[PDB]
Amino acid sequence: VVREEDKLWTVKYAPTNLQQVCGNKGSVMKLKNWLANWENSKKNSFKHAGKDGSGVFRAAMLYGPPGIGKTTAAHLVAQELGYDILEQNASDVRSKTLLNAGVKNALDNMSVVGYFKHNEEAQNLNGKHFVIIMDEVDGMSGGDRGGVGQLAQFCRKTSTPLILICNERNLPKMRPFDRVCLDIQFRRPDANSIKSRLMTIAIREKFKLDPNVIDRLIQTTRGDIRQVINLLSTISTTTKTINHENINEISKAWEKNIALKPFDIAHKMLDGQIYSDIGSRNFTLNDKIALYFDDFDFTPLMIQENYLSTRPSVLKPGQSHLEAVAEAANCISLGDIVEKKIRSSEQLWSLLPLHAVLSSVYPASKVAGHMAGRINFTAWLGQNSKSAKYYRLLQEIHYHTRLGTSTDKIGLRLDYLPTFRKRLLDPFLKQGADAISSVIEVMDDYYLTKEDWDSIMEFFVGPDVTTAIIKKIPATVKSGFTRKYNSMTHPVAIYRT
Amino acid sequence: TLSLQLPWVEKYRPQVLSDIVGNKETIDRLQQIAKDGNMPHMIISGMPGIGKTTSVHCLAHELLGRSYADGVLELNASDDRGIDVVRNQIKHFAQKKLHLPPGKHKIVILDEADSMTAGAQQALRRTMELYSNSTRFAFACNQSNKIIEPLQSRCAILRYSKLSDEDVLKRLLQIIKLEDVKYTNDGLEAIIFTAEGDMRQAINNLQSTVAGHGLVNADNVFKIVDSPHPLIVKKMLLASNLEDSIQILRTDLWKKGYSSIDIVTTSFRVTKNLAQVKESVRLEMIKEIGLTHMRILEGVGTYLQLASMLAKIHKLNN
Amino acid sequence: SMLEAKFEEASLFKRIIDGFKDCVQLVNFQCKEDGIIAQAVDDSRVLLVSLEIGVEAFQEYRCDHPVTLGMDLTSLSKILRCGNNTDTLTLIADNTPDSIILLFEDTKKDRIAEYSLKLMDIDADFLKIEELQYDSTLSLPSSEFSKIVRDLSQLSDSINIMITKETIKFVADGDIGSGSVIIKPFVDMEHPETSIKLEMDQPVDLTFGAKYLLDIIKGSSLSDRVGIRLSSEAPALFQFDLKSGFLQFFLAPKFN
Amino acid sequence: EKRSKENLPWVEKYRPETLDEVYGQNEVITTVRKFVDEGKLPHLLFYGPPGTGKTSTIVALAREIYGKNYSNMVLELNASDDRGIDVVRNQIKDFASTRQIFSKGFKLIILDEADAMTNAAQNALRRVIERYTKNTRFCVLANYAHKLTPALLSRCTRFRFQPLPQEAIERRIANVLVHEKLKLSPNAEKALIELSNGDMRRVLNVLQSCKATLDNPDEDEISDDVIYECCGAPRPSDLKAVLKSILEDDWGTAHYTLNKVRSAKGLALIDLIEGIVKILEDYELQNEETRVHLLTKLADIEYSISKGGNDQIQGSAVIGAIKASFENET
DNA sequence: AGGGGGGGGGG
DNA sequence: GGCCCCCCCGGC
DNA sequence: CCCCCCCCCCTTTTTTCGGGGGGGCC
Ligand SMILES: Nc1ncnc2c1ncn2[C@@H]1O[C@H](COP(=O)(O)OP(=O)(O)OP(O)(O)=S)[C@@H](O)[C@H]1O
Ligand SMILES: Nc1ncnc2c1ncn2[C@@H]1O[C@H](COP(=O)(O)OP(=O)(O)OP(O)(O)=S)[C@@H](O)[C@H]1O
Ligand SMILES: Nc1ncnc2c1ncn2[C@@H]1O[C@H](COP(=O)(O)OP(=O)(O)OP(O)(O)=S)[C@@H](O)[C@H]1O
Ligand SMILES: [Mg+2]
Ligand SMILES: [Mg+2]
Ligand SMILES: [Mg+2]
Repeated sequence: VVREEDKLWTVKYAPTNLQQVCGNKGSVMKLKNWLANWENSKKNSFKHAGKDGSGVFRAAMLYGPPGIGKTTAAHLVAQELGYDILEQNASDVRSKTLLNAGVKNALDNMSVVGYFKHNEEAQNLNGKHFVIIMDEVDGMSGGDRGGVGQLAQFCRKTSTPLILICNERNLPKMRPFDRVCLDIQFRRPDANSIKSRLMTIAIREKFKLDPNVIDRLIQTTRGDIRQVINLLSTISTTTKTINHENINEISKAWEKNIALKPFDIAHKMLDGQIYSDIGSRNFTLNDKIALYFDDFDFTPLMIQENYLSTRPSVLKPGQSHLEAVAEAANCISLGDIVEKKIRSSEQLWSLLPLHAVLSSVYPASKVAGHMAGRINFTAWLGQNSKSAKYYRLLQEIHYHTRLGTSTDKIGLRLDYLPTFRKRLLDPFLKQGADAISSVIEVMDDYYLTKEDWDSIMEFFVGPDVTTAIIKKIPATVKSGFTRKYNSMTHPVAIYRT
Repeated sequence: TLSLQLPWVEKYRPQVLSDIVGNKETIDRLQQIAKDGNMPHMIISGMPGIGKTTSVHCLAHELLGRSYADGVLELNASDDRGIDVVRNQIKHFAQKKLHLPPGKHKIVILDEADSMTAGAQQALRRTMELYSNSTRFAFACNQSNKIIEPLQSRCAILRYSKLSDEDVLKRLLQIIKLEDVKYTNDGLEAIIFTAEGDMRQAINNLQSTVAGHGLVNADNVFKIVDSPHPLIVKKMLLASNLEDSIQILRTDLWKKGYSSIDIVTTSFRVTKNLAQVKESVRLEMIKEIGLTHMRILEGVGTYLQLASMLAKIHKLNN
Repeated sequence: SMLEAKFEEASLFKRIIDGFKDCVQLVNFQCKEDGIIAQAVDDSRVLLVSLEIGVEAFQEYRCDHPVTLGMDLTSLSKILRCGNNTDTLTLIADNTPDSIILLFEDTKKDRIAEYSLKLMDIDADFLKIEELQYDSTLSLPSSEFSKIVRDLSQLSDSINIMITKETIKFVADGDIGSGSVIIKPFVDMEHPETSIKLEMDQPVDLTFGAKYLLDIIKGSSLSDRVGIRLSSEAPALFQFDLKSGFLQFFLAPKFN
Repeated sequence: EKRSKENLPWVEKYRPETLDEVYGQNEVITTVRKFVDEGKLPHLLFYGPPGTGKTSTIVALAREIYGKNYSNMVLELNASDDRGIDVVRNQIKDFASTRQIFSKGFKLIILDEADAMTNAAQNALRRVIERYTKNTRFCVLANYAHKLTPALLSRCTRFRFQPLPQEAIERRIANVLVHEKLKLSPNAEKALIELSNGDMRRVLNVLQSCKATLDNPDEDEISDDVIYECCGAPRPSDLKAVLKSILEDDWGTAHYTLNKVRSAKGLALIDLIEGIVKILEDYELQNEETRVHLLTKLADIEYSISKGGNDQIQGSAVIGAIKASFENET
């Protein structure tokens, strides 16, 4: 019914069997082996893992860059094994409420279509068994509520094979799928794994395609077979020859733009080539600002973290590394002030471009060069979380001892805590278990608890660390102290905290 | 006095692909696809007012003939394009059974797709993939980076270039001949110079002139159309002496009604895109302009601040 | 217009449509000189709906050539809801049909309502349903079957039907106890409608989900007696007898 | 309003009702008159600073096009109203796609102060403008062009409202004097124009304050002294004396002169700095770095004053900055 | 930039 | 159909 | 089974109003 010359080249030349899939052979073999031994694992209750390690996972998580052939490979492996494909995609609502009334029934139930289609067939034991394919898991948005958790629970209480397909795996939303599926990673096909297919397509479509320029096309499409096929289809409409005379124009016109990751952004921005006289004409200031804007919530942190681990090559005659570092730090402080002004009540987001220069571009322009080591992710977030937790515990302690002390939390930390340590930790190290009564009396006088004790002893830094001292305390003393604390009533300062 | 006349932008909006000027290779490719059918999924990107919406509309009209009404689904930023809309209405249109000539397909035109949310774009993927034998997708956007990578992978790329002076000039002669407008060479040159490659602005200026003064000349065009202020800002920033820059700012910017915030923003952009100046000097000037912008945003939008910024920039470039 | 099928009352058509509207979303109708046939496959690929209506149900039926129509439950249900239940309902389809015409005719108030329903393109070919040698055959009234299904669905999410010698048991062991209902063949002369009949051949023990049974029993008001055919390993056939034609549900059993 | 128009402020009492009462925008007024006289009225973008008469001009244009009952035949939306994506999608689209009610005519939409609108609404308005152009026209009034998306700017014909020229302000002042039966000295007029900076609202407010200040307006003439007393602005003579003392006299006498001048009439330091800047802008300096230092230090002092602080220290800093900058002259 | 991992060639 | 609530961009 | 090029891919979360979208109660 459908004419053979009226279909997209991607569908017309789609692989018919797994043997025609180009690239990522190892992943294909692994997936085929996993799908060919699922029954044995089920009979073993997914307990006896095999040599390949695929005998314990009842679900598969396929991931890779777009346009590599994950969906096609999954569909072909499902078809060749005789299973019945049930596909759930991003165009179907996959919220928790809808999923609870949907695929749950099919996860542990035979297919009627398979029974009524393979009834006359023989040895097709897999024709009546469902295989679930969840395509574009990353495509779930606020429109799908609680889908990730439902899928994570599905991957462990599933009675039928399940295959998940996604484009981004490092995203935090994939955290629940960390250790519940067999991870299959697909790479960008090489220029030699698709040469024969592309030459065959060119011969069939009656347009000349010079082999010597093939690689650049992939370099232009960056591992996207679908994109290069579409490029060929579009160019062949009016241009019947693809040679070195016009390869540059099409490569420039069809260049794919993908936002760089924070690590890649930091690596590129801290390179001295782009800041040279010749590099600046290629990678301009606008290009650097766009690179910053690719991820404006992480770039300044990465720059501030990784600007001390470079070997600058753009140092001014007579300038030292330390002077450039100081200038970069001053610019970073100015950018921090600008950022604080940006996120104020006025919401001056129009200053974001300025923050690009004062936080990322300018400080990097003074220490640009070659990294002296591996790029490290910013550690400021963990430090901020730890400081917030410490401040919360300090506030709790201060308001627990407010009725007895005349000071603030800052004064409590800076002045009171050492004196308190002199009474709540020191006498355990001298009198052994005979200091329990005095410590309990102090706690009662200042309305302190055991959790408050742990929080207070955890604040100290420098040569007054208490972790080793606390650990070296005999276990009998600690047990006796706990028993004494739990064997009597204590006053409470704040009620219904 | 209440019978409005159709503006020349809509009156002379091209209806065939042969009336579109500029981007010759893409226009001939579109014409060939329309003649031979089999229109693939496409994404057309470019700056405003270059003929993307017109191009897609002409392509769809020529392809579908009389079936345009029942075979074209057009959605833009002025219509609801939420995730539910994509999941229900677009799916219904794609699954619709419409008898068409053998070489034609249903067309969905999502204009201004750069404003669509990520969820709708993600949901559209399998909708285009599964129903590619009956329905095809043509997106028109201003910024290509706002479209998710999978959609670009499934679609061809058509990046429209900037309209050359010759093409705009030729279209102007054609429209003037059609309207029988008395013109002079200098007036047309001024109109094209002020248009900066925007055909719509050129048509608007050409209508406003003649509609207000009759004959087209440099003076008539310039008394209603002002020279782009970015050029004046660049001239001020490149002045050899501080006195010249101050005079330019006072005469062409401050006394003409331009606001300080606009002036500082334009200076920021111009310094961002100044190739002749060294990158380090550009960064210092950007820092100074940002300081001035922060001062202005706090309330002190005075000519004194702009003069101080110009003086500091001159000191830096000395 | 080769296809013209007239129902004296739209109520019959509405009752036919809504009986399987809540289990499927896309349906395919084949219109032939012998009547109407229809097939529907649920999204989960577990429950299959078959339907046919003979020429007796139509006061007028003309079909020069066989045709096919792809329909969606939501739009058809909305269009039917627009019309009343006491007007003649005419379905009209022309050659190369991209849409169907629904005519609501009221001959007392002289009222004509024309609706156009756009057809859908469905690739799925019809599954060849072949007469199965069902081991167990049962025929019971619709009312108590619906009652038992609804009551047992509240205790478990999947119930087991066991057919043995003069015994039909509905085990509903789950979260709430293990309540079950056991019935035996019974014949009433005064009330032939309530006649449980058993054609025991071989023991049967098949587990079926609660949601599919709940959706299927929704058609209990449509018919009077429901016929349940079970086999050793095959989908249960729930036959709903019609005045002319019938409505069949195929339900695939759960594994083990 | 309440009672009569005499109770209204002069800024609102003298609001133009027709197009011929708008002064200082002859080119724009003539262009719009020609447009509305022959049916070719395109989409308008009135860009200009405050107090130029954009709102008055558009109101007069609407009145001329439609007549007395123009309020019921136009859709006026401003920053005071909620203008979101939903509003643009529903209300504006319905207004543009629907016929008139009271009388036959085209639909007019006035989006005053559109620079305070979100980017989503501006993006949505593009197709609304380009689809109903046959029967609807759009007018957008703005003070800052950077807040408008390029797509919106491309679809509108731009008209710039310049600061009011001297002659227009004189004519309006004469009309106001005739209406209010008031007399103004020529020097007072020159001072009013100098302090006006092209804003008619300032003219009207200062004139009303001066009239209220007079003991008896019937036979009293407003002079420059009255204007200075009402506005509290420094007199040119005081500015000249302060600058002379700073430039030639020593530290102690310059400080004494500045303090005496400020305390004589309670003058503010920022106005003195502004006047000194205006005076020195015309000085034929022989060196550039002197002007650079003057501008930078005076801008720093103005920024510091804007946030408050010690006034005496700020004045001493002004004196020291001027002296140091002029030291470079040699 | 540093380290881990997959696939073609040599052994 | 209407609140109420939660998550997410924000420059050119 | 063991070793050597050639390249690809991963090393990772906090944020001040105002507006928009999309889900859940009712
Ligand atoms: N290994 C491959 N060999 C040949 N063609 C391929 C290959 N991979 C993809 N294609 C072609 O691209 C078309 C679509 O491939 P897809 O399977 O949809 O890509 P994908 O990996 O699923 O990327 P996303 O996540 O759907 S954007 C196929 O019909 C093929 O024509
Ligand atoms: N290549 C062109 N040739 C002739 N006229 C053009 C051309 N491009 C634009 N115009 C004219 O300008 C008018 C508007 O063109 P548009 O199609 O709206 O530009 P656009 O690029 O689609 O604007 P955006 O990106 O949606 S804001 C047309 O009706 C034409 O009259
Ligand atoms: N050209 C003018 N001629 C006479 N009076 C004017 C003129 N312009 C402004 N005014 C006077 O100042 C008052 C306010 O004018 P407006 O129309 O509000 O200025 P505006 O440009 O709309 O202010 P913005 O840009 O919205 S802050 C008018 O009522 C007039 O009394
Ligand atoms: Mg795919
Ligand atoms: Mg457009
Ligand atoms: Mg106004």
